[PDB]
Amino acid sequence: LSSVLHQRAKIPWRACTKYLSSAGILLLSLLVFSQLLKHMVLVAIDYWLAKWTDSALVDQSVYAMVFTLLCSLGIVLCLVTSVTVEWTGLKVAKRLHRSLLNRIILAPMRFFETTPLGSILNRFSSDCNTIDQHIPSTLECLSRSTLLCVSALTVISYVTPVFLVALLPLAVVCYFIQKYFRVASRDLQQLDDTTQLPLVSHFAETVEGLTTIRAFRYEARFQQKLLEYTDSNNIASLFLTAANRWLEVCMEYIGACVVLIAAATSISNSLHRELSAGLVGLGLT
Amino acid sequence: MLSRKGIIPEEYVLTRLAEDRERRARFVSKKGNCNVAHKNIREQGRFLQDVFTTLVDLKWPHTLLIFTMSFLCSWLLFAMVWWLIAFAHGDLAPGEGTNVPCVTSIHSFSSAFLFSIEVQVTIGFGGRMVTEECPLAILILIVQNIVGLMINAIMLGCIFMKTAQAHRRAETLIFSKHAVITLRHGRLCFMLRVGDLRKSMIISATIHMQVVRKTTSPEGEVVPLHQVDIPMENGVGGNSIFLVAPLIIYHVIDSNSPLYDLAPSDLHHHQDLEIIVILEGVVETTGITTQARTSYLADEILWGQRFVPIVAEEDGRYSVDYSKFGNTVKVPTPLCTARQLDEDRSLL
Amino acid sequence: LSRGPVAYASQKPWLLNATVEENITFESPFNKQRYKMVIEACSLQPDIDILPHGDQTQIGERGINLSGGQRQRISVA
Amino acid sequence: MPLAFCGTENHSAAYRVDQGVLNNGCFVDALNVVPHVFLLFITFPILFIGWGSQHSTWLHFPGHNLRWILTFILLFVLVCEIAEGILSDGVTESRHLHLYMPAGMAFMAAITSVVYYHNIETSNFPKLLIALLIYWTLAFITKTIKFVKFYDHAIGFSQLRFCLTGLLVILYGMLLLVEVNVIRVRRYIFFKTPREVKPPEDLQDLGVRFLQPFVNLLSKGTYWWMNAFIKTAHKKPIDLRAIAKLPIAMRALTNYQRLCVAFDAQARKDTQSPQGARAIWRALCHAFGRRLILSSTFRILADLLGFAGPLCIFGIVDHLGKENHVFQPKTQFLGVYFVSSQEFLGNAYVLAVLLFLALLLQRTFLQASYYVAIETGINLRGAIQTKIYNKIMHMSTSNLSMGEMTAGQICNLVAIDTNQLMWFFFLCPNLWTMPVQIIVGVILLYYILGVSALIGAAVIILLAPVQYFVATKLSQAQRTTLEHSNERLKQTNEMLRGMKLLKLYAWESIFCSRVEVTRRKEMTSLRAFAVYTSISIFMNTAIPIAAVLITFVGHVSFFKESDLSPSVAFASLSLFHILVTPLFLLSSVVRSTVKALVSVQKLSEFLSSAEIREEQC
Ligand SMILES: CCCCCCCCCCCCCCCCCC(=O)OC[C@H](COP(=O)(O)OC[C@H](N)C(=O)O)OC(=O)CCCCCCCCCCCCCCCCC
Repeated sequence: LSSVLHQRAKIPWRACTKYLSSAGILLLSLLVFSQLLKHMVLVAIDYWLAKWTDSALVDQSVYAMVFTLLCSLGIVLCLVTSVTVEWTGLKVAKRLHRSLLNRIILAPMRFFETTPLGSILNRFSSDCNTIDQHIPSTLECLSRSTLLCVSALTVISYVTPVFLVALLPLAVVCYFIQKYFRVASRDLQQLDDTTQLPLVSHFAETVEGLTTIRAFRYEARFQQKLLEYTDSNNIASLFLTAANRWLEVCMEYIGACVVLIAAATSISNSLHRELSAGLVGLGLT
Repeated sequence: MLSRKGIIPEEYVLTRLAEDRERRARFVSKKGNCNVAHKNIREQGRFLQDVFTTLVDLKWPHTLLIFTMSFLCSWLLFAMVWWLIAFAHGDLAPGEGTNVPCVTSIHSFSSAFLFSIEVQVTIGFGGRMVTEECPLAILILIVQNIVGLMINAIMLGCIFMKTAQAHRRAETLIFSKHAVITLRHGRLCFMLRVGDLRKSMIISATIHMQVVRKTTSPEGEVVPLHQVDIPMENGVGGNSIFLVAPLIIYHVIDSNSPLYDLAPSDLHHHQDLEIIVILEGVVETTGITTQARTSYLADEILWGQRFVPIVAEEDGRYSVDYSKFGNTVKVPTPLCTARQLDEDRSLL
Repeated sequence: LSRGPVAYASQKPWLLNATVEENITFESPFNKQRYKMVIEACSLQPDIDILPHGDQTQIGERGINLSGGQRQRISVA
Repeated sequence: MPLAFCGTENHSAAYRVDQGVLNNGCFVDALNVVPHVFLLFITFPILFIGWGSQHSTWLHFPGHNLRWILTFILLFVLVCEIAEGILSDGVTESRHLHLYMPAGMAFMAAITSVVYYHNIETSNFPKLLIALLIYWTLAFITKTIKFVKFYDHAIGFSQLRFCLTGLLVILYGMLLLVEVNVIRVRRYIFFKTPREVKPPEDLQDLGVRFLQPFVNLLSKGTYWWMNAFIKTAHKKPIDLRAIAKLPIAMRALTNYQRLCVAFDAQARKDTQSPQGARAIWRALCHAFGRRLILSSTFRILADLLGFAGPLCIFGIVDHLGKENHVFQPKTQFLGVYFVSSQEFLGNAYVLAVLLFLALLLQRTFLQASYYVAIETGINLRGAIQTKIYNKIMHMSTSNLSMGEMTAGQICNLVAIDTNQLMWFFFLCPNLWTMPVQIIVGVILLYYILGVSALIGAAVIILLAPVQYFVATKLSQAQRTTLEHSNERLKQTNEMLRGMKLLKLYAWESIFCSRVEVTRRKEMTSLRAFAVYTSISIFMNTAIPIAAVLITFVGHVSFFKESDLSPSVAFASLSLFHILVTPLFLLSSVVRSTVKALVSVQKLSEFLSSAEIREEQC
């Protein structure tokens, strides 16, 4: 299945690169640096907590000033990252809508004579509203999650290199689970939307034509049709939920195995090679 | 947290819709596999005989794994029990006690394991041996000999049945994926091609052709998969055939044959006409009778095509080109039905 | 042979958004000759000919636009 | 030095038979090995036939939940016993194999027992299950024997191994009862007539693929069957053929029938019921309380075990941060060391393993609760839609009763109101849990950090309602944006439908400029919306950091009660992370509850309208 095989792709280059280029030059650096700085400051706050509690069990004496400085810097960095994400999303929507409008200005007549207006209205309303409201938040949360994941793998590697050694099998399993889940999820989502739209359209038309439907005394036939549609929607939603749950469960086991490995290696290192306790606690957290 | 799947519709955003073989299955496959849902059948309880039969029928490496595990489990189990009994009688205790042990020279569990090996494999080194004054030892020795001997017997039986059966596990009778309908000797006739590949003569080669259609009776009866046998237009009308070189099994179409209403228009893919060709026979080398099922749907039939002759008269013997086996070339074959063709021939 | 099935077609015509053949047949066994006679009688030829797909277009609201007289004729058919 | 089975002390005099064998602790321990060895030997060939072979075959024995929950408890306590033994041999140099290996092979046997039961359940061959029945009672006998000897020599509940043995004795009994229950029901052994077993008729047809309701309880936990489906997704794209019809238990007709039963019951016994909003709530509760209760119980257990994570980290770190950091089990009885539980919990490795087990169970429980709640919501969506349509058929088209609520309004009701109801049932477990999770979190934080954690957690406690207010005014901004967006869409559709006419007019410039001006008008409200969602993200993702900073600074400077030991600090941090998550969903939960109340009001009002019913003959 060459067409199907081509269908299975992330499609980053075609659209994501366009988006990021339309973002600009200032705000790309601002967003990247703000995100990375905020999360590095968070990791630093945790590390400094570890060192302070280490020295608490008996260099300096009053760590609290440094702790407050890290907390304030982190708060400001989080604010900056949020504002930058919102600004980038708004500016992308602004500098995309006008471009699309001026492009539709210059369309030829045959384009309108062939393409159904449903497609243009779809790509002018649904996609526009999505990138108005749903793209910035999703991008922001994806960035936050992936960067926190990178931080929480790097730190535990820093605590115990044996975890870093053992990470490759688990990270491989994670990769495969993620790939397969995405492959199924895209399809399930599209299926859900498609199965959703007929149902509500059916409802509308059945409301606008009740007299005729009662006239034929064919009410039972439409009852069966509605039951069929509702089942076709419910089972698609059920499978979407079940696939989501499978992803969650498998990643949960992977995280639990990470917890076990980190704990075992950390305690082993902290018994004989005498690793600092605070670093152990930070890694386990 | 996350987007929480965005539980805030707040508006039914109207979006205009934009544009963006499997009907009929086959119960016999071209290879010969048979698939029919045997739904809703009272199930007979599977006795252990089913387990034993599955044991006989497994593959070779898997049989090796089964029997290695079986032997090792038997040895280890009885070693465990020997160790237990020697421990319960003070043999495993410190030496120099007056009490003579149940089994001589049982020091560790490993010793009992080697002793169990000696007993069941019938090796019996004899540095360690059973004595009297421990009747439980004799009882368990009897039990273990009986079990080990039954296990050896069953292993021998499995190996024997495997050597017997597996010689006849090769099915190399090849049909074609395409069959034709051509005029021979004036009359229209169906043709198919069959050959043998493993160079083993097939005794009593019988061929059966069967048309399966949902043919409702004129009186009114409804039949889902009616099957009618088809003659073979042999030289004697019998169904015995002899297969050395690939043949053409030409079932001549006459008034009796159900192909009397076939037309190339009726040759379209979505028709309820299915040909089953079955080659029964016994292979001389083994003697185990075998079948060779094959099916042909309408789309796998090619109207009005002859076959490439294959038997080349070489200088010493006859050559058979199996590469040119299933290749068909067109010919001038009319598309009239058998009845119209017969009436036209009679009027002429 | 409680009331039996009654045909009807209101003053304001009521349409699905599906194929034209489904739109007129309205979940009945498709009698080809009867359907052809009906559409010929209903003066549906101009619309199906001008329609991009013909007898398989997405008829009705939220589909391919039509005319009030054409819709009424489709309903009566 | 050879590795023994019992002590190498006193020239290995531990193997004596003084005063009968059963008075010797070593021998009774070994006796327990035998039944597990026997199962492992006898079954393993019969199982190995299972993984070699040359869809509709489904059934479930009368005891199928009880056996899996009991066997899970069994393997858990077996692992606990393994830990107890491994700790118990630290004193002597010898291996002292007898303290744990019996239980280890018992654990292996239990795993093989569940596998064997599964592979005898799939292919319905009940007689082969006999090979497990005796196993229980034999594994019962010796183990019970093992118990009573400890009682003779005055072991008592003081020692952990006594508790663990006396508990898995109860487990073995409670599943021997299960095996004999299977015998009693299906009557396969030594009975002339066995009762017929018929696979569930929904699965009797071979078409269904969503078999999740009926699989082994572990599979329903880990969704293992999904793998089969998931792999298929890669080879070929997904089409509606792949997803078969749902099981008969999930057809919208069945949910409608249950809802009708609830309505009939609430209208018969309660004569003075005009079938108003409260009646609708009563019917829904009576229809789905059993499943909502199942979900809520799972969620509460998941939260309780999720708490054990932070506490386990605290235990590990505190036991690890000892300047002496030397420990040894003290008490013993008859040449063998016993570990007291009150010292058993201290063992760092033990605590880590127990943490891992608790995390497995918590994550499985949480995901299962999500699934059950979502599935119940989906069935309720089906039932509510069918009920709405069924009321539509009986609706009357009078001008007052049909114009006041046009087709657009009622279709919007179907879409929005039913989805909101489904979401409220999605979140209903959380409205019984987030209170419990938050309360237990603040209590535990106080217990760990003295009087500073209460003062420091009020920051998140108060910052949640701030998030709620932000979300409310955010929704208002979204509504304004939606109004402007609908105006813009109407204008664009009008301009675009007559495209050729506009192109001939050469008037595209002015109409597109008007569209641009309207777009700017919308863009102002969109600016507001984006600003407020940025504030939402900032608050939600930085309130924890501020709360942690305040807590620690207040504890050290203000209270200055003691040092901030690393165990305490990291328990505080981890507990803060685990507690903050529900505090960020609580606002959405409350809003969903309010919207569900409003939606049910709308639905009842629409369900109490005109209806014309023909005479029935
Ligand atoms: C404290 C000791 C810690 C270590 C031991 C843990 C002990 C765990 C046992 C359970 C804890 C006690 C709470 C009781 C709840 C048990 C589950 C239970 O009873 O649910 C059963 C429900 C109901 O079935 P149904 O499919 O709706 O059909 C109804 C059926 N017709 C009927 O007759 O009613 O159906 C369901 O259950 C619905 C699916 C939910 C799936 C539940 C999964 C959890 C079970 C254990 C999973 C173990 C983790 C996975 C290990 C995998 C390792 C890789």
